[PDB]
Formats: sequence, C-alpha cells, structure tokens
Amino acid sequence: TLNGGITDMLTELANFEKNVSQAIHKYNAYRKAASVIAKYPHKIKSGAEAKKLPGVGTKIAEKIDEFLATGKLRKLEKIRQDDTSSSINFLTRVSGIGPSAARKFVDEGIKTLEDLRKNEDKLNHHQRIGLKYFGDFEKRIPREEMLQMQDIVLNEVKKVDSEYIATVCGSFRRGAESSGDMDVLLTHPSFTSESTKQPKLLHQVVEQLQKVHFITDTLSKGETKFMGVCQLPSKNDEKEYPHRRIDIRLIPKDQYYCGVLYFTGSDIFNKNMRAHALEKGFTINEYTIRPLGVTGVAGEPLPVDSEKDIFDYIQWKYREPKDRSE
DNA sequence: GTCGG
DNA sequence: GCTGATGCGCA
DNA sequence: CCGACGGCGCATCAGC
Ligand SMILES: [Cl-]
Ligand SMILES: [Cl-]
Ligand SMILES: [Cl-]
Ligand SMILES: [Cl-]
Ligand SMILES: [Cl-]
Ligand SMILES: [Mg+2]
Ligand SMILES: [Mg+2]
Ligand SMILES: [Mg+2]
Ligand code: NA
Ligand code: NA
Repeated sequence: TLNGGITDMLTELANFEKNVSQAIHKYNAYRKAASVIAKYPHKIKSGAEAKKLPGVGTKIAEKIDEFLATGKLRKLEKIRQDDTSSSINFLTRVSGIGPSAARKFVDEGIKTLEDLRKNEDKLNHHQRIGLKYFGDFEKRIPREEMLQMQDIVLNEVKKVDSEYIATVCGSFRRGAESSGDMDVLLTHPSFTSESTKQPKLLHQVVEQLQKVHFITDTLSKGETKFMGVCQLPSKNDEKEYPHRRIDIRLIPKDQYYCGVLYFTGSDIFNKNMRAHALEKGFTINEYTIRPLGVTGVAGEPLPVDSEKDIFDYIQWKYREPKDRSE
C-alpha cells in the first residue's frame, strides 16, 4: 500500500512508546500521524512534504527523511536489538498483560512464553486465559467465520427474548474481510436512559450463550459490558476453530445511535470524531452528544434519530462504516 | 510528539 | 463499604 | 514554550 513503509515505522514506534516507554501521548501522536499519512493520496517524498500534514511535526519529519533516504530507521534498529524492550513489548500481546505488568514480569526474569507457563501462579484469571489462548488470539477471523458467529449469537438472543436487538459492530460492520474479534451491541426495550425495569438483561444473554457452549470463558463482566472468549462448533475429525475474543455491550435503547457509532469505530476515527466535536462545541460518548457549556461542563443530551444526526451536529458529511476504517 | 493557549 | 487512582481494556 | 491531548467499563488497590 501507498506510504506503507512510513506508516509501519510510525506504528512500530507508537507501540514502543506505549508498551516500553509508557509514554501514552507519544503513542497517540504517532498513531495520529500514521493515520493522516495513510489517508494522504500522494507518495510522500520528503519530510518537508509530510510536515505540512496535521499531526506531523519536526521529529516525525526527521524520521521520515531518514527512512526515505535509507530504507530504515536507526532508532528502530536499536529498539529491535534490545532484548529487554522486545520482551516487554512481546508480553503486552497477552490479553490482560499491559505495559506495567509486562515490565514487572520482565524485571523478575519472566521473558518468554515458556517462562509465563512455568509461572502461572503469578497470573490473574484474565492473564491465564490470555496465555491459554495466546496463539488463537493472535489470529484474525475470516469474515466467513464472523457470519457463522453472528448467526449463532442472533439466534440465541432471539430465544431469550424476541425484543432484544443484537448488532455486530467493530471492523465487521465496517466491511472488513477479516476481524480481530467480535463486538456485539445489544439493546432491549426495558433498558433505557429513563430506567431499568428488568434486571440481568446482559446476564440472561451471556448465560444462554454459555449454556450452548458458544461462550467458553469470562474475562470480565458487569451490568453493561461483557468481555470473554467464544468458539464456533467444528465437525468430526476436523481441526477445531480457534477460540476468539468476544465483547458484548448493552446500551440503553434510546441511545442506540451513539452506541453503534462508538462500537463501529475504528478507534482512531472515534477519537478524531470526538476531537472535532470538541472543537465544534460538543462532547460525544457512546450514550449521548451534548453541547459544551461555558463552565466546561456538558449540557443535556441532544435528540438523535440516526448516526447521520451525530455527523450533522458537528458538520461532517456522513461517512458509511466502510469509510471509517484506517 | 504536536500544536495551541 | 466509600472515593479516587491505577491498570487493562473497548471502539 | 509549557502543558493539554476521546471517553468510559470493569477489576483492584490505597487510604480512609
Ligand atoms: Cl507521553
Ligand atoms: Cl527500520
Ligand atoms: Cl460469567
Ligand atoms: Cl442515540
Ligand atoms: Cl452521557
Ligand atoms: Mg473488533
Ligand atoms: Mg473487541
Ligand atoms: Mg482494538
Ligand atoms: Na504538521
Ligand atoms: Na495485553
């Protein structure tokens, strides 16, 4: 892809800053730069050219000049040669191990997959599941499998209560040929911004998906959000499907459009949409869009009847989910 | 790391 | 138990 | 030129 060398380099640096340096704002700056560069319709041929883009400053331009001149970046060559950095970065790939736990682990001599299995006693439940399924969670999901997964979830939900509506969001909604995981937005008429006259609405769905053995493990679970593991059924003598990450959010029914916008993403698109909203005088979350008061405080929710309504308020033209990807 | 207050 | 902060995570 | 940068759910810990 166009400018793929550069957006790789920057993505790699972003990961280093988040996972090793624990410099989350440099992570964000590198990701914003990579993002704007990726949508730039011309081959970048200098740092001075790239610098004109929003989110590319002096230091990224210097890096782009080195990479363009040489085909590499010495900064990234040193990071790659540092075994400690590589170990720390690697352990963050385990679900439940973030940058702080990876460093502690590496500080205690736990550097490899082998080391983590010998030291299961130091891992919490989430981390144990992330380890057990490590290879499986590194794989993407063909859209073909996502369709089978959607079919099971929509079916089992319908059985619990035909009034539930479940929408598969994330990269799948955006039209991706493969997905990292499955994200399911759930609504039910008894859960609104006004009140909750039925308990256990998310719990009912989760336990039904457990009863039929689709959901296999739980990483975390509250009233509105479920994070776990699932698996498609396979045929006799066939290799098993990989276990897959699944997220389910229950959103108030009257807030469905803010919900589905948030959950459709991508993440960078959401952050750029919310930042733009901020500079247009609004604040957006998965529940509401509200006008910003002069005290800084947000006002009451604005009426929303579609995703496009949210785009209209901030004076963006409507982007279809397919155009919300990086 | 970038950009704006 | 709380509030507030941190860690890990979602898009 | 120093300090803000989307926004929040769940799990856990600190200091009450
Ligand atoms: Cl930072
Ligand atoms: Cl390189
Ligand atoms: Cl559970
Ligand atoms: Cl809404
Ligand atoms: Cl809200
Ligand atoms: Mg996803
Ligand atoms: Mg997900
Ligand atoms: Mg993600
Ligand atoms: Na710039
Ligand atoms: Na991780």
